[PDB]
Amino acid sequence: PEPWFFKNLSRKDAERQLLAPGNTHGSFLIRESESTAGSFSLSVRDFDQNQGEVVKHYKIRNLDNGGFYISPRITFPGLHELVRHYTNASDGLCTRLSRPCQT
Amino acid sequence: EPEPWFFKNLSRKDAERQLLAPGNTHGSFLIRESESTAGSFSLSVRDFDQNQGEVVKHYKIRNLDNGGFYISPRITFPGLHELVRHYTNASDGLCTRLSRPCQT
Repeated sequence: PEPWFFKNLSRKDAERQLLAPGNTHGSFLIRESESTAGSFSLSVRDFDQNQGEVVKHYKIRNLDNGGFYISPRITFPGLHELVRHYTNASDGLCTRLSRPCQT
Repeated sequence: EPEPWFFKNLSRKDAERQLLAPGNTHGSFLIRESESTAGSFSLSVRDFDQNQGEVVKHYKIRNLDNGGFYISPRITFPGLHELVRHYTNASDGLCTRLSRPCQT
């Protein structure tokens, strides 16, 4: 039910995908960790200097009550709330989440 | 001392890491030799595979006994430079044409 969720994607694949045409900085995705079902990671397209398109990755960590967080400073009931929060504020992220990875 | 496009101690894996790092665009490239077989070269070029996304294609550079190289049996060159020259100017069957060497 979410356009930015991929799951059966690898770190290297998140980038092959994210760095590909149709994506811009702010482009992002959340995926299922292959060795830890139920734990997730957020990957986002970022562009830096004397370099350019760079894909940044953040571990979404699981709470003991269900829930997630990248930064202990704020938690979210679900991935949905995490994505709503980050699109509306970078809040420690290389940048604000813009559109989902183009498939 | 090799040319800017040629990388000395480079594996396929490390070659890939180089090209996928920031700075490189499609057509960005490098030629490298085989770590376990002397005189065998390969071309690695940053590009994009529909149904995969951004990838590094690897082309096998074959040898003409007694002088010469070729990736395609339809086109041979007397030197590796003429190979890199041709492909910079004419994609000629590769993903696209070689542009700038892999910046590290």
